[PDB]
Amino acid sequence: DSESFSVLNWDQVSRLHEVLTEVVPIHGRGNFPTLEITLKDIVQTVRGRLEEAGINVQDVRLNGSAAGHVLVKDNGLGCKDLDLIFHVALPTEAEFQLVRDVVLCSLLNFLPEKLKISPVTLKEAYVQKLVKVCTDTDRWSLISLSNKNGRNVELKFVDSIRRQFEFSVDSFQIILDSLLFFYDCSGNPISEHFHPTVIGESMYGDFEEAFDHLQNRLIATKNPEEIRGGGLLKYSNLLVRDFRPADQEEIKTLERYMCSRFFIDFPDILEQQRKLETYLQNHFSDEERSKYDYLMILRRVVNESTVCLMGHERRQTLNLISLLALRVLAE
Ligand SMILES: [Cl-]
Repeated sequence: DSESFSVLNWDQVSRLHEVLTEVVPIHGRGNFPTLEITLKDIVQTVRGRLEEAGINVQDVRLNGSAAGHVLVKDNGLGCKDLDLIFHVALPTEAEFQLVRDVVLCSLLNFLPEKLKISPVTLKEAYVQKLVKVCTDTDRWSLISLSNKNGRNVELKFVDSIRRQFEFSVDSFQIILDSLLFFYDCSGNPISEHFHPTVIGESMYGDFEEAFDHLQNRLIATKNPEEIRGGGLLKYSNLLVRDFRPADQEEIKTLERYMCSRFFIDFPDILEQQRKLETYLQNHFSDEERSKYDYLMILRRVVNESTVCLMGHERRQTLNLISLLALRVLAE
């Protein structure tokens, strides 16, 4: 109900406007130039061309750390990743290809003025990753832009997705539809005296409770059973950023559960290595000290919250953590 929603104030709406209008460079591989895009322009292009092609855009939302930064300035979670969500129905395969073609066309809008241009070519030049699932329980397409700039622009087109786990401070989404309608129809720039009503939502459950957690830098969750192997990595990211567990005397039980879930999802040691290496690159680029501190946090949780039955997995994972941290110190 309304307990998960909240109305943004001018301070939050203003920072939302800066995030959507910030010029973000998108690195181009090869002879391709860097695209200077804004979240506002790419949303308007994608949503316009989607609805023009028969795909109704139910709503557009800002997700991730950016949504947290709009609610609380400099909360400690950073502002690298710009995550966008497009609630669109994807019944058949043709809708999935249409979503890709519209995104690649949106990149063509920012391409300045000799190169060969095509959908296959634009994907190679600017799309960092493109994952796609198409089952009865999950139907969503994700397109990420090149992150050699340092920032991660993710375009997530969700039809239906079973709820993913995140802590309170990472569960904020900002519905942009009222502000996008304002961008198209306003004759004056957005101001304190004239600005639309922007709504934020916490997928955690209670906005005020989650908002208080972000204001006091607290680690909390109400659905621990939905935690999978990645939960240990999200929890360690909050710890390295000076977020304290909001419920002491309970974190020991939660840390043990997160280590067990980590080992169940990643039994192979070579699988844990590739998961950490890609995690250290997509979260702590140009932050070698943060790479070391994150691994040392991860070592402390694994060393103190792994049961006696899994001593093999504990020693094996602790050794991998040390060798990854040693390679950071070796450079
Ligand atoms: Cl998880």
